[PDB]
Amino acid sequence: VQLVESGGGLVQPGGSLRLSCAASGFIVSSNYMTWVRQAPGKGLEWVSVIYSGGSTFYADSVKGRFTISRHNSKNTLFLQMNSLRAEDTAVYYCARDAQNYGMDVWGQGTTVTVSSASTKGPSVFPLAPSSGTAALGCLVKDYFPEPVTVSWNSGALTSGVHTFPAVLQSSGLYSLSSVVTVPSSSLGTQTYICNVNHKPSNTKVDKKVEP
Amino acid sequence: DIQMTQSPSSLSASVGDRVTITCRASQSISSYLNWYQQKPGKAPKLLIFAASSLQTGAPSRFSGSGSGTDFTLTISSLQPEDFATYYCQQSYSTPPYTFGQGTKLEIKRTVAAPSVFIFPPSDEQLKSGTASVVCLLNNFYPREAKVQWKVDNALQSGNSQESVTEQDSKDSTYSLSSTLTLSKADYEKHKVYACEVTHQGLSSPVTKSFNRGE
Amino acid sequence: NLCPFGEVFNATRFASVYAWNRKRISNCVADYSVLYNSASFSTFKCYGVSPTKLNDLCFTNVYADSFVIRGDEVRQIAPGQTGKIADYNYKLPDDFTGCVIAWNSNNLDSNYLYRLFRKSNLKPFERDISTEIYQAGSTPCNGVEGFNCYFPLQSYGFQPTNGVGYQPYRVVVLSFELLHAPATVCGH
Repeated sequence: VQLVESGGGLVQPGGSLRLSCAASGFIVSSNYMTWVRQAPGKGLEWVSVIYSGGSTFYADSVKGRFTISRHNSKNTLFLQMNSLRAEDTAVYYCARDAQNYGMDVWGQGTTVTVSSASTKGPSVFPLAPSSGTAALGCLVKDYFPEPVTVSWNSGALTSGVHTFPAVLQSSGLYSLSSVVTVPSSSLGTQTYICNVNHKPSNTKVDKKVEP
Repeated sequence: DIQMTQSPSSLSASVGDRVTITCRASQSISSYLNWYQQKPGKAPKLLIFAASSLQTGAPSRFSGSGSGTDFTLTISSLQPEDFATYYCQQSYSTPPYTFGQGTKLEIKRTVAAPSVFIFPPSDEQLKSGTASVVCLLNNFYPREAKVQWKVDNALQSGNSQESVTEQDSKDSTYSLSSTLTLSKADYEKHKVYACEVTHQGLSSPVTKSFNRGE
Repeated sequence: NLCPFGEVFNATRFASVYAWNRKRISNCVADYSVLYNSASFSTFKCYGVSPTKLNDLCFTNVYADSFVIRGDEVRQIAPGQTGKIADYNYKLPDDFTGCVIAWNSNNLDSNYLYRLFRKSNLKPFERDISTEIYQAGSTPCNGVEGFNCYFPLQSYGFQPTNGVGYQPYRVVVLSFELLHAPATVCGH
């Protein structure tokens, strides 16, 4: 009893994309099948629904650009995303709506990113300590697309590390920082290096952070 | 057109507690209310349908109650796996779908005031023409804090961005960063950069600052 | 021999939309302006005809169908619409010649059900009373309500304090057929 989604990716504004959802424990043509999305840090908004008898309905922010549809042959639900806008960036879910009995089979979620940015490796800057406990960190500025991972001293420093979620700037690029607290007494003795890895750009940076 | 209002946006509670979340509807929807759980990075699970029926596979500690406009999801003993976000759905006029805005369950914990550090721009960065100034608020609880940037005592607005961690697996505290982004040309036009933090565990605001070139 | 429009409009009990009532009207005279000039209906749109000429026309048979429905659902009682009521409860043909009359019914109707589950859309003037448990999977349901196994009718929760959109409305659909047979319903 499962829904398997697929077909998300990066596209650029005004582009096109096609999401697919394959069903195991029920018949898609016998059911209300709904498409629901969730933007970064927001709630679940409705997108599209197909009725068992064929009728389709759409969220007002979406009419005339998306198409819900289905092939009976495969229990597969489809969403055709045309004229994409950055607006539409979110995780998309299919779900079977049993109405009174609730939305009971949900997809894993597939991620749809709409942006005109170019993939760019970050510039790593030092967040240098200052003049009992002392904080230092790195600033991972101006990168795209999303996945960036940060470690310290190739892994041998985990206590007091906080790597923050990324923020999306007006430029369409992400920033984040990771910070760490250490004894002030160690400041000049122990070397603190941060290790940044942005895989979409094949970037790997080590940056020493020193008073 | 049928608007859902989840009532505590954030509810902090402890393992073992009887936690009651509420939901609220714009119209009497009888008992056509559903209830959902979503852990971060995962998809939603249906817990309770028809206001009070328990979904199969839902644990026994989950119970629904309500008719009309007011509803309740109740957990009788919170287990660690239940810290998550709970959404309600109406199923009364459903071709336009509406969900509640969420209630997040945090871990209750004693108040902790934050450690505040301000970081000047690197000289590396200034070569590129851009100056970003960082303020850390480290290991505090409750999540609610206010950060105010002052440049030469001029409150800033619209040139700030901030990010917050999830509750720490060991402290149960939060940590926050704020980044004040401006041009090298403007940066060098001003001397005192400052960070004013307000928080429930601080008696008065704490202000960390630096003087450009010192 | 006046037509019993009274017995359908001013009736005490109306039917749920899924099991709508049909009154056939035959061998009588019909003032269609005791109805149009009343200012007591909120919706009264006519499709194959114009109410002014209705007292100047004769029809082989007239059918009056009646039911209750939500205010936001009266919009579906038109030709060419979709939605849960149009699809699974009461369907008007694309080539419809008749009149659709509704009025707000909160004072009398604030039980009524509608069909939520069907595998295919209803044909025009089809009436499905079936209460078979609905099969949403490949497993048979066996009168048993559970997973993939849903009761097909759900209740309008008609509650007086809701906005007009979710309040009960009473509807009469007047269907006007001309056949190659002696007309029996003559407006005059």
